[PDB]
Amino acid sequence: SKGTTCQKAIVNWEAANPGKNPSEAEEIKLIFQIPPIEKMDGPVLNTLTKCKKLSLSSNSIDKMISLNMLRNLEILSLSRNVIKKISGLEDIGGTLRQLWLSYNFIEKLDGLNNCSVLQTLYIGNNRIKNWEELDKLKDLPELENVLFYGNPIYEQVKEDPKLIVLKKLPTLKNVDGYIIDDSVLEKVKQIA
Amino acid sequence: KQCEIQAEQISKEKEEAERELEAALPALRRAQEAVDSIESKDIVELKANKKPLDIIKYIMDAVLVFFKARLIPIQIEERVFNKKEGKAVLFLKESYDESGIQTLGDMNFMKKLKEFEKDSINEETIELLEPYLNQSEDWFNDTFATKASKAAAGILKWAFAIYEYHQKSKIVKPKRIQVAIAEGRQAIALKE
Repeated sequence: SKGTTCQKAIVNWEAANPGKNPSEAEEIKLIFQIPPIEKMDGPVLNTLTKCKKLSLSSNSIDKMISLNMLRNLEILSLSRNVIKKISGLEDIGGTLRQLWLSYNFIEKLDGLNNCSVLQTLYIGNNRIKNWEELDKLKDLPELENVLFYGNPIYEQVKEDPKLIVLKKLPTLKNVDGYIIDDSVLEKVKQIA
Repeated sequence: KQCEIQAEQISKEKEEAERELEAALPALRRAQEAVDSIESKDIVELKANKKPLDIIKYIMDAVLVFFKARLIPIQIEERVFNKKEGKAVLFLKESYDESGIQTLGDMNFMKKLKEFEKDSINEETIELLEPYLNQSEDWFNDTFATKASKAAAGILKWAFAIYEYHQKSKIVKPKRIQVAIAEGRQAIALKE
């Protein structure tokens, strides 16, 4: 609402980093801008050519747009935004390894399947209420690390989330900051 | 004679990586110890506080970050809070509304703090905490903490101590893995 321009924020961001190149940086820390970075402009972001990590955390981001013109993006982290739908991630889908998106308002996991090479998906204290989304998430062949503590589903579950998580997805190695255990797998076998 | 020179060179890389490992353990110990030495002493003086000030509330947030529970987002219910005598005006996400009323009344408050998972990467939280690290020197300085209250300072020593420990554990794993790999290459070169 005329709060933070991506160019205005990038201007301070590039000046604060004091880096000669506006698209040389692997880690483009645009986090916690003030007033907060509302909606991200794709033409501006396109610049970031060498950026492996793009931290736009803790701002007032409502939508995810302009995956296009992103080459080497490995760890996209848009946590504590106001984001509702995981969409417009087809052009980063080739590279994207980790989608850190905690404390959003992500109710549905519809559009996460485009992420083919996604290794680590942290979406904690989100709005995921049914395990229906987990079946859609199961398409991910390389998904190792998940974080689903604080979601509205794990509240209604009425059992150990660590155990109930591991049993839900066989692919997942780490679930809510745990490691794949022999005792946990046996407990998952006793549950199912 | 070739395999000897190889074993020596790698055995030098062992010693460097051991010293890095040795520097981090102390630095981890130093921090976690202060957290564990506080005990319920400060936790009791918070439970007594009941209606705390807008300075010590932020100090609870830094702790609430590590719990990963009901954390408030966005520039909503936020304003500006005066520091000491100097009429300074700053922009911050502001305390929880009702996250503390639920954290407080939980008797396990002590149990939740006293125990933390080791080798916790917490990239989700450190991204959310990044805003508070650049501002660290303004509010979260010890000399502004102890002034707000003695407990507060311990909790701001509590919150920071974990941030240090985490950073040390995040220097341990990589520089100790590169050690453990090198160590393996030397052992093979010695056998050869």
